[PDB]
Amino acid sequence: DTVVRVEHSPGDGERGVAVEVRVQRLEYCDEAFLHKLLQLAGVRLHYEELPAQEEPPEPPLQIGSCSGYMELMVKLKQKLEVAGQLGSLHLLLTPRQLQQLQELLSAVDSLLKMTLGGVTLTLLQLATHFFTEFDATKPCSHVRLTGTAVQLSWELRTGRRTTSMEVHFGQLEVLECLEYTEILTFPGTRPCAHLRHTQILRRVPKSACHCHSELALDLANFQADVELGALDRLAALLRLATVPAEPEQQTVFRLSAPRATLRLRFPIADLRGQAVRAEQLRLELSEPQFRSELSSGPGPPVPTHLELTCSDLHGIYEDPVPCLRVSKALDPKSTGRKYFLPQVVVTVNPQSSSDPEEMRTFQSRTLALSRCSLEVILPSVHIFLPSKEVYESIYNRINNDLLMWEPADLSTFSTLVTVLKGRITALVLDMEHGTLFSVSQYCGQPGLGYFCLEAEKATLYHRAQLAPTIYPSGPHMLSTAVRIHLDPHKNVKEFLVTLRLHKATLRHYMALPEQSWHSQLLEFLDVLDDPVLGYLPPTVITILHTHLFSCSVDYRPLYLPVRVLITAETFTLSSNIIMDTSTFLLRFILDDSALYLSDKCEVETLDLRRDYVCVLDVDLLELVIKTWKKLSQPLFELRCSNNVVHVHSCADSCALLVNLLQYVSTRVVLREVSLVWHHVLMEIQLSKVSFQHEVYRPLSRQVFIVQELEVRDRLASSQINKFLYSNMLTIKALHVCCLRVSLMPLRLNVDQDALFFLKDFFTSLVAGINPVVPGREFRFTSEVPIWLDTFAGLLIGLASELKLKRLCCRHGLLGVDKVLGYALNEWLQD
Amino acid sequence: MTQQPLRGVTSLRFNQDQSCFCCAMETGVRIYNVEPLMEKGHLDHEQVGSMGLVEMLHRSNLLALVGGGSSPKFSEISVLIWDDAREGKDSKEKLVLEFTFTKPVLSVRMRHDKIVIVLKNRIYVYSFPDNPRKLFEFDTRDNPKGLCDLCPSLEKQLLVFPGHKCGSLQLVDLASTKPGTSSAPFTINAHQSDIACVSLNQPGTVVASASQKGTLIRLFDTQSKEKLVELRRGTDPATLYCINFSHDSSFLCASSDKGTVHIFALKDTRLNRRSALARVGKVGPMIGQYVDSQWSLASFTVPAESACICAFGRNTSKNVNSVIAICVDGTFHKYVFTPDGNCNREAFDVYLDICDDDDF
Repeated sequence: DTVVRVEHSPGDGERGVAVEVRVQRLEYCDEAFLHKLLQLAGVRLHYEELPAQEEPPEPPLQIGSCSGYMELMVKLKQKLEVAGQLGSLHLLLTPRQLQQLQELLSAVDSLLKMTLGGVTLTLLQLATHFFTEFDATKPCSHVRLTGTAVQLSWELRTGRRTTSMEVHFGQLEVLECLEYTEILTFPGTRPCAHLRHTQILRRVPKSACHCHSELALDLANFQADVELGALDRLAALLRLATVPAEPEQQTVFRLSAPRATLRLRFPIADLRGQAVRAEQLRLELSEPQFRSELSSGPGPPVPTHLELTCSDLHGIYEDPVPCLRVSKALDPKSTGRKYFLPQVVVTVNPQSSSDPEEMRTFQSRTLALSRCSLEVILPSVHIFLPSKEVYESIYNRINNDLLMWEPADLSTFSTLVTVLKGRITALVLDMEHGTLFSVSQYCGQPGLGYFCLEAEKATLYHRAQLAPTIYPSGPHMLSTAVRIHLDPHKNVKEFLVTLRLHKATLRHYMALPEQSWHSQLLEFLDVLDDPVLGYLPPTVITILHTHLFSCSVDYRPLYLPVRVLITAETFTLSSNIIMDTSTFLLRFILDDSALYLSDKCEVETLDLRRDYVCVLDVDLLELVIKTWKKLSQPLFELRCSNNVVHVHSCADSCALLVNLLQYVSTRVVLREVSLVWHHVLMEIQLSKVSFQHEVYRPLSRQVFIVQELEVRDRLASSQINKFLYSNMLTIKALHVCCLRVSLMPLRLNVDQDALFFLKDFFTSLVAGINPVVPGREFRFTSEVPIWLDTFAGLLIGLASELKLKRLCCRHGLLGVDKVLGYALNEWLQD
Repeated sequence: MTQQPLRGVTSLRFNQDQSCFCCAMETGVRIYNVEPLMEKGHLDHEQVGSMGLVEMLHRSNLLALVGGGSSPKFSEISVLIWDDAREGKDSKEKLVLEFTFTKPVLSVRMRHDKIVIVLKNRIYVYSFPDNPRKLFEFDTRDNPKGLCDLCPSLEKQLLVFPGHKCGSLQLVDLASTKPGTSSAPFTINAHQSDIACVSLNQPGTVVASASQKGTLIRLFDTQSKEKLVELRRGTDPATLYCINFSHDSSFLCASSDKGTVHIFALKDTRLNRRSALARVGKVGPMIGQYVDSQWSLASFTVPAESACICAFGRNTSKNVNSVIAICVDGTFHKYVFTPDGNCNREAFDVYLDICDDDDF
């Protein structure tokens, strides 16, 4: 006989649920291990007892009929362990507050249990009827905790019920609303899916329902989370109940394993193809990781962390193929035995809450303000799959799909990178101690940010083969601490690039043409391709303030240079004006450069000092060019307003320099030509030689216009004594073909050492400079009543005494016939 | 009202022997041979700017230049010496000397050994060309036309200018004057009104002068100071522009604002016309000065609105003499005249339209 001897009984009927242990649609055939074989099928959490006065007009849909036989009914009163044929029921009503409070009130011993089949719970916050049917066996809105072969051991240590539960299987949680866009966890075997301590809801652990649920699931096997549409669709469903559509606990969620297959996809949600960010990103078979720490209340007053660790995880990222394929970090650092590893940290702060030192502190302050985040510490990863492209793929993905991923959480965020060794695979990575930075909306105002970069590298290494191996020589290298203060209203790209290449050698011109430089400018050149949403590409405009401090250049290759050494100190290309335009003001304010020449023109050159004797040093050269491609309308007005050019030399030195130069449109300089101290010492000056070539005179006036051409000295004499060719000595004032002279009171005072000592200097020149080829009407006057004291022999013998030629329209010269025109007629005086 | 210079001509001067003339202009300087009429060279606006005065030293390469007109490169208070024979690529190399003053230069006069600079109330005399030093300085009455003449003779160093008394001349022998001493200028009471023109003959034996009335030209012996002759240009007042002697002192020419050049015989004064009243013998005590006046032998007409300088040409034959007039309107006029008083145009040209024949 089917003795029905059970019904609703006295119990703590919760606000949201009615405590009524009903055995419905079951033949309760009851026929200190006291067993009464029964059928408790039909226990129903119809619930809805609080709303609308029990909501009698609309009973809740969540209800269970035939929810497990539980026939065995093992053990009796005394650790009341029960071996059952019923797994559990599902309170489809809110599993955050109402169900938690009901459970806490009901619990208010160390009983165990052993269920059969792991009911498919569907707590959403007739699906709960499906959960009850699965208890009989035991697109979206399909949250399911169904261990097919339930190994649940309900520890249920009620002694404030400090409960516990260890299982050997796992659920499959498509967590979605109340396109396969939710997680698809498939942990299944005990280590393979070691589900542990799922719920507490007890005031003993925490003091929602004071869980303190340390669900520190420690599995060690595949447990593949095959698909994960978003991280954010995870914070909302955890803080709020749920706000998706068709489209005082401290949850410490720990997870450590050697192997757990996984997929990570970014969060790009409408509320706050697929998501743009990091297309096809997989941390495949990496360490389990993805350990979280959350809270029931929205807008967590305490911050939310999300850590990660991996030794050499083979995470195929953005896969074609990974841009970085292994953490590959064998980087011992400390005095003790250490093995550095990677990590991807996240630190979210509630919305509306409350350069070694400049770049660090600025982005530390930017990290103290969080509306999103991202962080990496890669010791020696530097990795890239054999199929990878830093030049192209990294640009196409990790720069476009980087910040346009709906950055907001409860868009002031931060970003850091840190590498002790780097490899830019395809090529001179040279990377040691480098970083990358990014900010958005500094201090809250859009348009303010701090982009930075640091490293310490070897300057120039070539590619396909062999490295150039430059930099054989406490600011760091490539300290590209650019500044951006763009305006959304203007909607234009502004850059304040405070570049600093300290003591580098930034040359890439390997072959005779700029071949490896061509490679560098075909790889590196890409101006922030930004087709992402919310950024229609702003028109590019650049304003550089670069500082190539101490960027020595001594290996500039050509057909046959001779170990050429040019030791610049400061190359301050402070282009305060926009470069990408017709006009470009470029104040090259250099500081005391120099030059040194090697042994012999044929490429091989050795000497005692490769930092050899000085040849042509400059005190300062403020070449403030304003190229119009001083109000000079003419195109390319290279007004190199140079300050001065000191030159020191010996006959061999300048001869070798001339061999080096031989073998290897207004231009108004007003530039002092030489305070030349030029073994011999013989001062020569040429002050304010305004060689404004092509200034006008109609075609290349090219006026020497030499304001002073005093040949200070020659021969062995270094002291100034007035030799000649305010003064305005336009010796070469030209046209299209003319010449002149300044009529100085005394021009040729030749009585010092040997007037033919410069002749033997010319002989030593032709001995050094092996090839010496040059061995309207002009009116090429000498135009000076010469106060004199072989022409040199007669000058020496005589040492007023001569007269000016006044060769009006003589045209005796023809570029090679100057001597012929000088030989016209005869003259002598005194 | 400064009359705008007709065709840009600011001043005209014959050289010391009347064989060349120089033309200062708004466009620079031009130099002409008189017979045949031919340009001998110019200085353009790019070399010298607009010019107020030019004086040539004889037939040499030496020019004295004073800036003036609408666009001068040089000051009106500076006399610049240009040497055209100097070879130089820059025009500045041909500028060999500068004399700077505290007031505008109104005239320059040169001879082989001296340069004379005339200001409104002062005349300076320097040695020239070699190592120029100030020899003399003379105070004058108001001399707003820079009136001065300097004897070109090697034998006589006579300077003449308006004296302190109205219508008087001061004459100074610069050879008899010790440098830095005032040899007292001797005074001739030539006229009763201000002097308008003054000229010396080539030997410096005779001085001619006219006043602002311009009816009479008076000649004086420079040694005795006696009045040699009184010539009558006309009944009516006229502004004289130029008076000059013939090379042999046989004749005198005079140009005026009447558009007429008058020619007088000085050696044979019987060739000069006399008033018909001089034939109606001495009827009464009051007509005496009109009866003794000598009228021009000959005269010819030039454009009346054009100021002109006049000089004698080279004697072409034993009895035919020529007179040239150079007018500020750019016109050249040559007339031949005979002792019977015939006067006929021999040539007429526009000397400003003479280009350098760069064709030969």
